[PDB]
Amino acid sequence: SNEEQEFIKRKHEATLKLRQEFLKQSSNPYRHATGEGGTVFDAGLARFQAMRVSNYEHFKPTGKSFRTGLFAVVLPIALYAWALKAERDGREEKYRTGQVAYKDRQFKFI
Amino acid sequence: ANPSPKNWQSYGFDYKDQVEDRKATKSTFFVTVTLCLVWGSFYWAYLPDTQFRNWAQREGFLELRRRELAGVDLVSPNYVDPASITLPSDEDLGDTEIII
Amino acid sequence: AQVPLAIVSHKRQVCSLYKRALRNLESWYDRRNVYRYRAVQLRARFDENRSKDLGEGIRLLACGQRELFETRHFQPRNFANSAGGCAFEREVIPPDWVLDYWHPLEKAQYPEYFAKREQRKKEFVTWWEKQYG
Amino acid sequence: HQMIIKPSRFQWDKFKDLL
Amino acid sequence: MGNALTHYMKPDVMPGPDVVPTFDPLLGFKSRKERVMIATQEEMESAKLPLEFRDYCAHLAIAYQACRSDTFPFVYKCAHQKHEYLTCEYEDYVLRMKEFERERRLLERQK
Amino acid sequence: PLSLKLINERVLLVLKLYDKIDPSKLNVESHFINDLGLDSLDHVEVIMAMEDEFGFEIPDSDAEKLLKPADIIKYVADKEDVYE
Amino acid sequence: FLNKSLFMYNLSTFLGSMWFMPYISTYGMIFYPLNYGQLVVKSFDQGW
Amino acid sequence: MPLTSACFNVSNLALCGMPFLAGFYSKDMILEIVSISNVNMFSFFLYYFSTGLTVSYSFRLVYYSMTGDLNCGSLNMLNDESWIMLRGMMGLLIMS
Amino acid sequence: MLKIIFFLLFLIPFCFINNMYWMVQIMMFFISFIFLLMNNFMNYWSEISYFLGCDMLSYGLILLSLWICSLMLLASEMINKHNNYKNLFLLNIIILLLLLILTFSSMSLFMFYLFFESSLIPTLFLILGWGYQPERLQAGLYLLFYTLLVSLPMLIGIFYVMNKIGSMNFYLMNNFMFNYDLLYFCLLCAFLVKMPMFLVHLWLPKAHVEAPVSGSMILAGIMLKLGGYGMLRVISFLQLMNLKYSFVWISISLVGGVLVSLVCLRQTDLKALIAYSSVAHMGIVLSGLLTMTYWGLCGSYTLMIAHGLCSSGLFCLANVSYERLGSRSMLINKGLLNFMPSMTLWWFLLSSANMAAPPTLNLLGEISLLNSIVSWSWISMILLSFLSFFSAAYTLYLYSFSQHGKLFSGVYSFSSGKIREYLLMLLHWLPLNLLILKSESFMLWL
Amino acid sequence: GWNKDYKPGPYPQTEKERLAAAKKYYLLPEEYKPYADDGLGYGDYPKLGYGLGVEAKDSYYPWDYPEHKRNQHEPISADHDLYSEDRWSQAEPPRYSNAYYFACFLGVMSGCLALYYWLDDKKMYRPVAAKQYPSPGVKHYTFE
Amino acid sequence: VVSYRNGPPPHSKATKIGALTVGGAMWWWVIWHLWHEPDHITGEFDYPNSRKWSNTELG
Amino acid sequence: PRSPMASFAESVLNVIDGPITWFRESIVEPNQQKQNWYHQRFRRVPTIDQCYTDDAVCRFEADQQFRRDRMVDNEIVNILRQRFEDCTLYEAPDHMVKCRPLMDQYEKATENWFIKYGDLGGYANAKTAYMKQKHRLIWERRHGPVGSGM
Amino acid sequence: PYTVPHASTYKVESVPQLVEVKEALGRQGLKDPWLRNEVWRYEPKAFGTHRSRLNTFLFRGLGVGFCAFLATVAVEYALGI
Amino acid sequence: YFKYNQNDWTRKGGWRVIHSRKQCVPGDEGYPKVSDRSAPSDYAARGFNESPL
Ligand SMILES: CCCCCCCCCCCCCCCCCC(=O)OC[C@H](COP(=O)(O)OCCN)OC(=O)CCCCCCCCCCCCCCCCC
Repeated sequence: SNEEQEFIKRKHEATLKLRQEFLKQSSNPYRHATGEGGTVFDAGLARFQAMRVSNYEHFKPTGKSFRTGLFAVVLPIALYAWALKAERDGREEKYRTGQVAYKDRQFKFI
Repeated sequence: ANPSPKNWQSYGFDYKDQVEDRKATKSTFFVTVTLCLVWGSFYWAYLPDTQFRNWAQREGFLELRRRELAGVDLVSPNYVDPASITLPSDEDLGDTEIII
Repeated sequence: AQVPLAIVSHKRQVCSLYKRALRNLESWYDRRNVYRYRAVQLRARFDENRSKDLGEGIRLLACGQRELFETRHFQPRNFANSAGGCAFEREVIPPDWVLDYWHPLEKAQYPEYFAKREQRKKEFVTWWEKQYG
Repeated sequence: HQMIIKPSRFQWDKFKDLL
Repeated sequence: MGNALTHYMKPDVMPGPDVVPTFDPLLGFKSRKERVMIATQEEMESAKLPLEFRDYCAHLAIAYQACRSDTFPFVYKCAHQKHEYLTCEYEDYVLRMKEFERERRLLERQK
Repeated sequence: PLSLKLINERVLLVLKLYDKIDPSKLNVESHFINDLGLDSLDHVEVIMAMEDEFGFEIPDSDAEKLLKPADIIKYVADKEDVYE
Repeated sequence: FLNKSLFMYNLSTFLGSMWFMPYISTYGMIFYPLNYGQLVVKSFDQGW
Repeated sequence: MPLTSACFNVSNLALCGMPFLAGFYSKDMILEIVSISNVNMFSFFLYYFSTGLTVSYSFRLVYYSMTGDLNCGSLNMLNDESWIMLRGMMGLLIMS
Repeated sequence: MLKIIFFLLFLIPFCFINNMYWMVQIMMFFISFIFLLMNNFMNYWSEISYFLGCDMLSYGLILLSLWICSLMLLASEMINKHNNYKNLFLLNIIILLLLLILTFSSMSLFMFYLFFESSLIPTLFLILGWGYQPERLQAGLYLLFYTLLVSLPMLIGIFYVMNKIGSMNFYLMNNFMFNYDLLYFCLLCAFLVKMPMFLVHLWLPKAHVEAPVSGSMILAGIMLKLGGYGMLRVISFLQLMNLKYSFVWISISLVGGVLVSLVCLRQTDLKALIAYSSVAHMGIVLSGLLTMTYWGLCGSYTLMIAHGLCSSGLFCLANVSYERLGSRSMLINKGLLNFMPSMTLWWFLLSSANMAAPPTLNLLGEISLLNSIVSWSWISMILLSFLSFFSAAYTLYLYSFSQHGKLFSGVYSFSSGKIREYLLMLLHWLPLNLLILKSESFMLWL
Repeated sequence: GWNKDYKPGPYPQTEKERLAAAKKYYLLPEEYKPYADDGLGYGDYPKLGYGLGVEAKDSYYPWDYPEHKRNQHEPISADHDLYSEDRWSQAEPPRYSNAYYFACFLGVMSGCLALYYWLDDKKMYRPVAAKQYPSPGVKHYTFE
Repeated sequence: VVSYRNGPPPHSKATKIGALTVGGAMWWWVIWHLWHEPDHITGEFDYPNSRKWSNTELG
Repeated sequence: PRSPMASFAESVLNVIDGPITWFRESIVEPNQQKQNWYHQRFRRVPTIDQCYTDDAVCRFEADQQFRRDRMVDNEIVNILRQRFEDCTLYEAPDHMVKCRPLMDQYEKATENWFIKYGDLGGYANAKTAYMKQKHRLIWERRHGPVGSGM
Repeated sequence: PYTVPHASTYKVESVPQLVEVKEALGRQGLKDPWLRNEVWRYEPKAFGTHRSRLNTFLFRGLGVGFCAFLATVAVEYALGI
Repeated sequence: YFKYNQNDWTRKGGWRVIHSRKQCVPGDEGYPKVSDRSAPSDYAARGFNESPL
């Protein structure tokens, strides 16, 4: 397609302008000679930083988000708490009833 | 080849004059290394029995010397004597949760 | 400073397929004479096939790409010093401005080199003012 | 003998000697 | 395959692995002699012999330990004596290689 | 340790070991298509010959940007960092 | 000669790539923890 | 590489079990103890067939490197004058 | 005791004298040496002076407070190079250290509460005053409103305990035992927020990032341990009810440790990743606290002591790359082995201390904590292995990506490493290996 | 020059907002493609290449940053950690599917466990009896 | 050293002497243990046939 | 002296043993003053049952002797375990027969330790073990020994 | 690349292993231009052959080992026997 | 340190050395030999049998 080559050529011209800006700013002798450390000002790094920090402003309580928050966090917490409570109750009724001997009980801390 | 004495590289403590760097560097290395790490560790090496762990080992050796001579118990299972403790009767307790 | 352009011609595509096919053939056949015999066989396979049209060439180029993906070696042979090799970029050279952060007593060990560096700094700042200033 | 581009190690050695 | 495979095919003909003598030891009417130990228990446990090596001839192993400690670390100087201890084990193995085999014969005569 | 004369000798030796290139017509400034009769796949064979000779990998854009043996000398001397 | 590694290519890939075991450790079963760490961030750490 | 090839020779035949070397003294004392003890059919298959695999890859490791046609580049840096390296190789060679 | 308190009270006028920044940390290390000398403590309260006394838990926590504040004055030389308000900074640090000493050497629950909630105002002042971010207002408000919202009903619980018992002392309140749900929730949930949970953490990664280096030291070094000290003082009289309701918090803390350990693999900030790293280890501390064993309590005290040093030492390491590379982003921080090779020793020595390490006190705290949690239930062996594997899956990522690889292109020239920074990260790691020697000190507070 | 200045904004409902967001992220309008309108999905941030990781990108291209393989002012992908060069990336696309690899491995494992544990009680043995150990109660005999 | 389309530079006497010395050491060890202990490769002890023993002694 | 290795080890042991014995008997043993240090003996304060509920003086003293008795009984179990470890090292092949009375004594020690201090928790007062003993003796009275209870 | 040679040195007909490939390609009706680039790779003087390399590698010190074994046997019979 | 100031029964923090029984072969003095220690108090004494208390 002839529309693809014009798009690639325009992207290459924009990339060439940004590359010339990077070669101008990266080897700056005055900015190196100030002595204060830092980086060349990249817009995409700041966009990535604010993308990673700020995410509540694009959040809405939809069904997909509720399904993700249920199956990712609350359901393993609920299943793990149910398993721990069931195992501890099953061991505790055997401990309180008296079905286990004194010298035959695990974890005596001895 | 012969560097100037006025072109001095600072340490981390002060960036205005060379006199405050050396005094603060030597004094900060004095109050941390040869006081808090060497003299303090020498003090903590020869610290006395604050916890009674050495006394516990000596008393355990003497008790195991004297308990097996009597031969009643190497470790006593009961906190008090079973004849001294006055247990409540079954009619006295009623429906109380006995825990074991 | 010619930055490469992302558009790839059909002749460039079939040249890249020919290069990758002979690299896979070199990976499969380790002996040089057997690799040379199979390379001449593959060159004859390409040379009997270069007289077709453009759409048939595009479709058979896609078929050749699928075939080369099918016959790709699990451990392809690559040059060690180039990118993607076994020992690419084993050492990382820091930029020279850390040499400007040495101690002056440490700078006294190479005084001719540091004097030449200080001479070259003025040439670099005039070159940067000429280029981007 | 090519000169390797190394960072300054004077402060670490002075820290080791002071310690 | 082999000795395991026949144990899958004819289990009543071929005896199992490391089988004890099931029948009477005096059934063959040899009136065979009794193995008598030379070294007793206290000098067996004095020499720190392991429990897997306290065989019917541990005195040869004790003498091998003595000759190994006599010329240590160059313990090859009485190396043939090691073979002497080894052939005692071989003799024991020969007894074991009979103790299985006649048992199969004793399991064949009843079959 | 290399030199420009040595690398030039490498390039003319590899290009004169090619039987589809006449050594009488071969030159450092000779163009690979207009001056010499080579196919589009023949230049790829020359590029992988230089890859196997000089021991690196030449990309496809740098494969199509080389049209003279002197260009190959300038490309090799830039990669392996020799100018004297 | 017949290339016995080019023939039976599926068997020689399994025996050649060390029983497919670097793929199982690396690029396999690592997307499932790494993406699931992002779902905690996007849904529960910042959203819910 | 005469001396490096000799070291590589001694160590491969030690690995394969060239009689009365270290690898033979360990491997025969492992493998014949198996034949007098209770071993599975599959476990006895995995011992000896993998020993044949071991000699098969170790002699293939010879053939591509030594006693074969060179396939490297036109410029090679083959030399055998790194004598501190080969002194360490002599110490480990006589110990092996 | 009163010697340390009056020492800091008479060290208060050092701030108002000009060019007196470096003498205060000298006298702070001197009083840390004096506090190393006064070590005649056993499990009961000793050096009883009015309402102030000290036992072994209080001794270790005051010594950690003094060491963290003494290194906190050593780390903040950026306050001294600029003309930022050194007198106010020194006064806030001395006042905050005095409040921490007063809330750890408190004989009673109420003075512990009073200086405990007095301590959050200098932390507020450091966060909103000396930070370098526009979101310092989001940092301090989250911290203050989280802790205040869950700590106000704890005061109602504290006076309900006073009205039922009569006394405020820890020993006389150890005798009694309560069977109420809401008293348990009041006296627990404030500490359950003050140490990081999974659900209630939010103030932590949004208050560590936007603070200064000194806010990071005081938050991850001693103010995640106020809640641990509070639970170690409160759990003794709420055993029956916490045995009813502890499976919820232990399960939430263990799954949250696994999940936050999965969060740190998707973190692009050095200072945020250590902020979430404080959540995972204190999750193990919280899971071992509620089992009420001897080993759980001792290993919890050992891991809080060994975590307040290592997390603060990691937060000093992220500061000395933020001062030079100009940002806390993990993409920028790449290949610092070729920039600062001598720092890479302290990066790996303090990142290994965050996981299980051979000579550190963190392993002796982690071993004695996993003992109690595996003893608590066998189902926890599935998720303790996942948590302790993911801990070094993420903790090696921060050292690996910051200290290895190709260099970040387009970085301007910065200064080299300094002897003060090497001394600062020396004193964050040599206490971690010199305290396994005489470890019966820093473990057996019972 | 802070996080409040450069940040993702609201979702581009209209086309002019999409053009302004494309020009904001130094991306041509055709390349720009926002996320979905779901709860998890980001607003106004571009959706970059999720096909294969950084190792798939060309290492022979002259990059402004050779590390991360990106130019200056190029928008970083949102899952840049997951699609980094370190984790879960391949230089070439894989030969097979994801399930074939695991299927062959657990097939070989299931066959080997089955064939071993079927033959666990068919171990071979030499023509040898039990090892006789001396006991004070039980005596043994020789063959001579 | 570097070599082009040819062999290496010729080896020193020490490398050749060392190669023949370590080859002689290995083969001297092999043939010496072959001569002094030939029984280790084969069965060190004899393996008599279990079907060779008479049934008239025990049976 | 019966082996070259034994003679070499004897020579190395003599060269090692010589100068340190010279340094002890020549330098360390002179100039050392004679002093007496004593093992601390504690009187038995009355326990948690022989005092009232309103008194906190008795609770501190009985708690302190309960902690001291806990540390002593822990050292009893530790020394009884170290006896079994020394039996295992000293009787290296024959550890099966000789170490059995020591292992039975150690197992009885572990059982009695779990009778007294078992399941008390991290906060084990002197009154908590006494109430555990009260409930244990009541359960032994009405339900028999624990392990076959109803 | 010191003292590089000319293309007139390398000849296809000198080596058997490349003229076999040339004869097979002539039987198939094809020609190859890169045979002269690999003439140096098979040299009987600089690199030897397959049979000489195996005798060099497997039996490097067999004669010296056999001579030392005869010396050990001769000194063993004078003392041990 | 390890032969004149090793760990005894009055101190916990020292290096507590435990030795195994040496193997006795003939040619040594006293080849008919049993274990010298048989009492439970002789095992792991750490110098308790020479205590002045
Ligand atoms: C338990 C179930 C496990 C299932 C796992 C999956 C299946 C495993 C199958 C095992 C058996 C494999 C048999 C061969 C199949 C593959 C053949 C193949 O691809 O061969 C290629 C290659 C030779 O090809 P060639 O062109 O000559 O070499 C150049 C490029 N390779 O070949 C080679 O390079 C080497 C091939 C070796 C094949 C034979 C193996 C060694 C046999 C002899 C030594 C062992 C003898 C043991 C005797 C006693 C046994 C008790």
